[PDB]
Amino acid sequence: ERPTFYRQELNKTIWEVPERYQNLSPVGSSVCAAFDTKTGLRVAVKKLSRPFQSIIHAKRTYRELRLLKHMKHENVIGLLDVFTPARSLEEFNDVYLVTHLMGADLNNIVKCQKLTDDHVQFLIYQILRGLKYIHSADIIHRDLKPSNLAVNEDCELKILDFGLHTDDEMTGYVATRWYRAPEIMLNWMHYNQTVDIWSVGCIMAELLTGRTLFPGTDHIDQLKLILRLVGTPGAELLKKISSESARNYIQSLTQMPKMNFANVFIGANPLAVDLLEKMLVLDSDKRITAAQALAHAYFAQYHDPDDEPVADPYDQSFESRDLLIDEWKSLTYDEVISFVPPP
Ligand SMILES: C[C@H](CS(C)(=O)=O)Nc1ncc2cc(Oc3ccc(F)cc3F)c(=O)n(C)c2n1
Repeated sequence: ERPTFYRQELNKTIWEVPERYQNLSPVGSSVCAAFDTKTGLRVAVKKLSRPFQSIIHAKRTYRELRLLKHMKHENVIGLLDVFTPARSLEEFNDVYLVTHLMGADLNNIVKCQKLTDDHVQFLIYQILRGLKYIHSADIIHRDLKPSNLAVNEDCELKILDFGLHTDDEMTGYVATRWYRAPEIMLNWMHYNQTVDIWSVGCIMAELLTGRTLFPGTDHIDQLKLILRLVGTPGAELLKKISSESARNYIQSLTQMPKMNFANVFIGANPLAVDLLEKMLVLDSDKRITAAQALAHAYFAQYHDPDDEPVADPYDQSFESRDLLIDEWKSLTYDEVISFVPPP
């Protein structure tokens, strides 16, 4: 049955959460840290802003809830709890999500400086293990980056924000665009799962060197940095770019050959370099997958084929379905009500 709910103003809104959650303190984007007296765990509790203000919001709310309920994996943010203080569907208008409070994002550990090769192995291994599970369910993260990768004190890693930016926040000299596969940055085509492997490659590079790999001052500048490294596209890839405007623009660019990665990442483990060359491939059909990357020699100390699970089938037929706000709300309510907390 329904626990007692208390109220509290925190992020300029009043948070009505069950009594078990105490010592709520804001931590950013809205999310609060709290202590779960019921489990003894420190938790992150997320309140969604106007979940059913439009069709899009209602759908996105349902999407998020659906994604987090499905995901059960060490390297993927999992749901400890979801609640609403509403007793009926008629009163339903607030959704709260609960997970582990994580110590630090990847940005905070990197801190301009380099990391040891063993550290980089463990961290990239965990992202890839997470990604393989996510991808096995035909879910793409689409926005992998250091601030989306959260870590504990033993350097155990979870992926956040999978499967879920405006026009201006993607503009200029911003970490929001630096990890984006050029196909999706420039809308070249219907994009596949390997957009995420491009992001891993960006992240891995930064971990080895302590520096951003493609720190573009804008979309076009970032593209130039990318083609400098990996070379301009050949005939086969140009055909695959569906946007004619985009195809025509690349075809304006002076041809450049792929660089020597050994000479770019001086001093780095040659297995790292090799792996990097397979991730940072312009044509997305030819990029290495998370499954294949996990069997690469670079991870020989961590790789265990029987300890790298795939996800249960994910039904996302809802994605191409047009419902009314009320209908999205009703679906979301059923998912809240039916949730079963993990052991
Ligand atoms: C990396 C931060 C460091 S700290 C303690 O300084 O804030 N730790 C952390 N730990 C957990 C989260 C969880 C989130 O979103 C959630 C995602 C799912 C959920 F069920 C609940 C959530 F709060 C979410 O956006 N962020 C930014 C989180 N951040």
